[PDB]
Amino acid sequence: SISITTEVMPVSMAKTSVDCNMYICGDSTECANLLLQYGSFCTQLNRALSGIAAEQDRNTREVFAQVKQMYKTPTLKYFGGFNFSQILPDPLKPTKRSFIEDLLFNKVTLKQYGECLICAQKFNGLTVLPPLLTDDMIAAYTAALVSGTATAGWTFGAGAALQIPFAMQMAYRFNGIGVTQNVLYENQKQIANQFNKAISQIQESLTTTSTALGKLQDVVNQNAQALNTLVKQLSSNFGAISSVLNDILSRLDKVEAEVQIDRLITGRLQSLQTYVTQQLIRAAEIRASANLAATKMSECVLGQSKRVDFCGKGYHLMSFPQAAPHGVVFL
Amino acid sequence: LSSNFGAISSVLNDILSRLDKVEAEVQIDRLITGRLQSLQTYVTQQLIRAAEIRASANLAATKMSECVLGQSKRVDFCGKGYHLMSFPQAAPHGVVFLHVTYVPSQERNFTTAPAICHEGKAYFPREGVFVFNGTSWFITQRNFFSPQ
Amino acid sequence: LNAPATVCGPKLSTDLIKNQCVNFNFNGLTGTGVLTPSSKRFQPFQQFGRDVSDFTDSVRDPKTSEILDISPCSFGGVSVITPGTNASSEVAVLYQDVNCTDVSTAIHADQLTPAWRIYSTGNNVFQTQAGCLIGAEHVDTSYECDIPIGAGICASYHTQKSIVAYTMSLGADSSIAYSNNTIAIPTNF
Amino acid sequence: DVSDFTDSVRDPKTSEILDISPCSFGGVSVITPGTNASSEVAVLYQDVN
Amino acid sequence: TQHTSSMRGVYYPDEIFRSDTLYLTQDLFL
Amino acid sequence: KPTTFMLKYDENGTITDAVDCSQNPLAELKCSVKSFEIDKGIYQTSNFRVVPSGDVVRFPNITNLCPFGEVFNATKFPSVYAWERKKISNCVADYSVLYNSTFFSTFKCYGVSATKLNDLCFSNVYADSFVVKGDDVRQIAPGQTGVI
Amino acid sequence: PFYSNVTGFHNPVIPFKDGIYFAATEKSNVVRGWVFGSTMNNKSQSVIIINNSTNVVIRACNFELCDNAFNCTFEYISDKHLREFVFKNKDGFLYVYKGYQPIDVVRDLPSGFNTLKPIFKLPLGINITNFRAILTAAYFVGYLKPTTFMLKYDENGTITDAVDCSQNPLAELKCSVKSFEIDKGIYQTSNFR
Ligand SMILES: *[C@@H]1O[C@H](CO)[C@@H](O)[C@H](O)[C@H]1NC(C)=O
Ligand SMILES: *[C@@H]1O[C@H](CO)[C@@H](O)[C@H](O)[C@H]1NC(C)=O
Ligand SMILES: *[C@@H]1O[C@H](CO)[C@@H](O)[C@H](O)[C@H]1NC(C)=O
Ligand SMILES: *[C@@H]1O[C@H](CO)[C@@H](O)[C@H](O)[C@H]1NC(C)=O
Ligand SMILES: *[C@@H]1O[C@H](CO)[C@@H](O)[C@H](O)[C@H]1NC(C)=O
Ligand SMILES: *[C@@H]1O[C@H](CO)[C@@H](O)[C@H](O)[C@H]1NC(C)=O
Ligand SMILES: *[C@@H]1O[C@H](CO)[C@@H](O)[C@H](O)[C@H]1NC(C)=O
Ligand SMILES: *[C@@H]1O[C@H](CO)[C@@H](O)[C@H](O)[C@H]1NC(C)=O
Ligand SMILES: *[C@@H]1O[C@H](CO)[C@@H](O)[C@H](O)[C@H]1NC(C)=O
Ligand SMILES: *[C@@H]1O[C@H](CO)[C@@H](O)[C@H](O)[C@H]1NC(C)=O
Repeated sequence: SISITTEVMPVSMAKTSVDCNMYICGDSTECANLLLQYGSFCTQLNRALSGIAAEQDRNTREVFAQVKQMYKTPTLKYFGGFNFSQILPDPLKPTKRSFIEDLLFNKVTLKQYGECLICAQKFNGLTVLPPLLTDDMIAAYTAALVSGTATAGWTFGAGAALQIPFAMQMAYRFNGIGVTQNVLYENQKQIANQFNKAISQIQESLTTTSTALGKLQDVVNQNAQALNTLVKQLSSNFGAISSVLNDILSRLDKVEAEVQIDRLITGRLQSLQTYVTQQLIRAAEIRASANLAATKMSECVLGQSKRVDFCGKGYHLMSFPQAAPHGVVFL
Repeated sequence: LSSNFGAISSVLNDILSRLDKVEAEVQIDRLITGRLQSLQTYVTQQLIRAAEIRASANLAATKMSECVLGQSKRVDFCGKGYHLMSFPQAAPHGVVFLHVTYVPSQERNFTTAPAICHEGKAYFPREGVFVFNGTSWFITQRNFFSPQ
Repeated sequence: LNAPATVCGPKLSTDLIKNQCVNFNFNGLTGTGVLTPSSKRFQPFQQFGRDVSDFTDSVRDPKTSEILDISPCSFGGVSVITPGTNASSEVAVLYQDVNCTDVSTAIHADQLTPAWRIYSTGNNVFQTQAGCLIGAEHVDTSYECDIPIGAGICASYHTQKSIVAYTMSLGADSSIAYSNNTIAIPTNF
Repeated sequence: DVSDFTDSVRDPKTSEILDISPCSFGGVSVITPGTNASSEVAVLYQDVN
Repeated sequence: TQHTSSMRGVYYPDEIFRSDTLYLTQDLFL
Repeated sequence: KPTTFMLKYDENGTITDAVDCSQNPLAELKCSVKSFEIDKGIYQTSNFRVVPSGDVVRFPNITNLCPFGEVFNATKFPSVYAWERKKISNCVADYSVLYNSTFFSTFKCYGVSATKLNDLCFSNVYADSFVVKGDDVRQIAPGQTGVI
Repeated sequence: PFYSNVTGFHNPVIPFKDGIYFAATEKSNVVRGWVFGSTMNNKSQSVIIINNSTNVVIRACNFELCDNAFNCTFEYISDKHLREFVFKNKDGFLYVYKGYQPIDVVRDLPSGFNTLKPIFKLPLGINITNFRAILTAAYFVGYLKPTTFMLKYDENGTITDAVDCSQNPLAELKCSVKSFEIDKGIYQTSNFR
């Protein structure tokens, strides 16, 4: 039997930026004077968040930019009996993503962040930065990879792409696992039927509601809980008479307000240092998954691997990439 | 070391000279707290960097075992192309691998067939493909053009 | 101030200024921001509206009983894009995640906090999704990109050379045909 | 210095220039075979003449 | 009339002797 | 004018060059990275704000002068066991005659500084009036214990 | 608290422990005002809230009560169905909250959700420990307790729904993770002593 299975991997996570003076002090000049006594804390936090944000782009690039040359999608999507129309983009459709990609993008369901979508801003000073490679530029890479695998096979991994018919690719890949060529060639129509049927099963398994993308939603949910804690800590008291700087500045004299401002500054610097530390710890967890996804893309999409259980369960024949929100899906 | 951290001075000699002892303890304790936190931050960020250097060192050890002491069949592990061997060179705080690889070139286009039938029976190739020079059929290997 | 205000001292009321970054004092509630008309509806016992972080985002005008939304004045980060000191002393500036029509007029009115004595906004002002880009000339062609700004936009120093900003190209295009009885075989290495 | 510590001082009486250096400090490490083996140890004074 | 003062009027800020540094200072300058 | 400079010191201690950080974006970059040469790339330099352009003050339509005369200068105050609360509303209260004058021995304010009382705007004011023995004035404070 | 026991009357001296939720239902207006006091005699101060057919009048004096006012301090005059009131006393202030709802049955309290808006904050500094309803056709009394609620505000400024955080383990879980829908799993809510 021919079995088609799914692996779901996270590659990147959401970039973010924090204005240190706007989060801690806001528009106050008196608060900005007292923040200078604590040293160069804001430059370090901005530098760390900038480093994580610049790391995410490298995480995406090392996975998806595996092709030097871009191949146009072939106008015929029926190669030797195998139906490739559900993993290649449609020739007549406004969107450039394929069918399974369109299912996956609606599978993961992605306020008060302050990002430009109309540029809007919030009082707390937090912002979410946009990625360098958009969704169309990632779908172009995966379309090039799927077109190259169908047309040239394994050859474009190690040099210039060499054309070969798809039935001969399958005969070579059958030779890879120890079975002879005459097993494929005598039974070609049955194997084509099983391939098409397994693709159709994958489609309905995605169409039915599922938790199969529970690894990519958890990347969404962990960022959201990280920021809501940071925002809610603006309402804490930290020992002062009130948790709002404007009322402390408005109802009290300067010498009496120095102490109450110091309490808030001391609390908010800790609430921001904790967030930056935890983001540094979490980015190292994202990086391991991105490196493993790059290894899978090299060794299983552009080749055939002999390592046991590295790519599915069974004896590996082929593999296809698909783009999902913040990650990749291998078939 | 230059920051006040809300005390009156960075240097402790001026703090000890200018005030009485009981007030001096209160003024020194804030500098002590600030410098403790400035040192704990450094230790934590160094731990997070040491994790990354350990990951790179483990990958370098794997590449030394598989690329240098043997021939590797994994695609793009030991460079682009087909791996033949590799050579290590030392560097300050690192290593440099010179991978030597085989790159095919100067492709030609041929007509190909799955099998040929001689007398009521089908013949499949043991290794390689069938090609057509234009005059007669031949059998070749896939990576080099040597007709047989 | 749980009820409408009744007892307070001598201060002279002024006309309200809308869609402009001002310091405001509403019934002893002081802030800095811009004020816009609001679609929110207040029940009569409420006088102001509050966010999650205990910020006040709406206020009721004591005289005319008109509900006003408060928004912060523009802020963000400033990045500088350079080809290199050896190449040229020309630079471009990115103002992160703000409207270009705000910064472009705030520079002209001399109301921006990084104050540069010798600085010209110039003819080239471009609106990106990353922010407002000043000093870079947009070009229609696409290249592989050197300095990544974002959302598919990159800048580089290209030809009298100048800084140009363009959309990056993913790779050099190539087409190989699919024929069901045709193979390609290398002849050298 | 580059770290804004005092490294050189001019003598007020003679107008002679002289360098201040910190007198030696560092770590002390103890090298032992094990209590069950022997009670002799060696001492390493780190980064000092 | 009016002229321009290009890269003129810098002085020694304090009593300190420093060598081989890039030192940032804030003081009254031209 | 007060500006920020960065000064270059050679081996003999003489100033040879300097940059002014407020002149250009490039000079601000050179001051931020502390060098006279810059590589190619994009460097995050600073943060920007937009300064305000106006002022807005909005207080309600209140015109009556506030009766602080009747509360303080009155013929009869009740005894401490039965005190009286009087409500003050719809008035403009100057508040300066309380702390400018030398009439009051103790003027102790909790939660509000007296100097800022003239700016804030309130809903209602309640005045509680009574007469106590001279040492019982100290017990009029939050969280304090006594017979009174 | 949610699903608490309320006592129904179809004129006893009901105690006033921390506050009361008083719900009166009537086809024709029968329940007119209340009296609040400590000892309900001439010995201590007492306040009466009552409306005659034109006015609502509140007076706090030493009254003679049985079913001559002296030393008066506070006076105020201002110018089916289900009427809901909340009375609570703290820091010498009496807070009154009022809401109205149209129903059909008189015998029983109907189930539903209804929010109450502020009306009066009276500055009268007396202990209130008892009260008696004043009559000229049923009223129900329940007692308030210190609890934590979660309130949902819609896109307007109205409280559509709420959860009591001490009714059930599930309600405590909802208050702990800040939602009304809970996925499958095991969640650590609190600690026990
Ligand atoms: C390939 O699959 C598509 C989608 O299921 C289908 O519409 C099309 O008819 C198939 N092509 C064939 C059967 O040749
Ligand atoms: C910039 O401001 C103008 C005028 O208010 C507005 O029409 C436009 O949509 C704004 N653009 C962005 C990106 O905010
Ligand atoms: C195969 O033949 C076609 C048609 O003559 C030609 O265009 C193509 O270049 C050939 N393939 C290669 C790899 O040269
Ligand atoms: C193909 O190779 C055979 C054997 O060398 C030769 O006889 C024949 O002429 C070749 N074809 C062409 C077109 O040269
Ligand atoms: C307050 O006075 C101004 C000035 O005439 C008037 O326009 C406004 O309607 C008044 N508002 C109220 C509530 O009386
Ligand atoms: C392969 O290339 C080398 C050097 O470019 C050349 O000497 C040799 O003749 C080539 N082989 C063929 C078959 O053309
Ligand atoms: C420092 O002074 C010595 C002594 O004259 C001179 O030789 C040297 O060139 C000076 N240093 C520089 C950088 O000019
Ligand atoms: C009704 O609830 C109260 C709450 O304290 C309780 O005391 C009483 O026993 C309950 N009555 C019945 C019949 O369960
Ligand atoms: C209601 O009572 C008030 C208070 O005594 C009185 O002034 C008013 O006339 C009364 N209205 C009636 C009896 O209709
Ligand atoms: C808010 O009020 C408007 C005005 O009647 C109403 O149309 C809308 O439905 C309300 N919002 C909700 C969530 O019911």
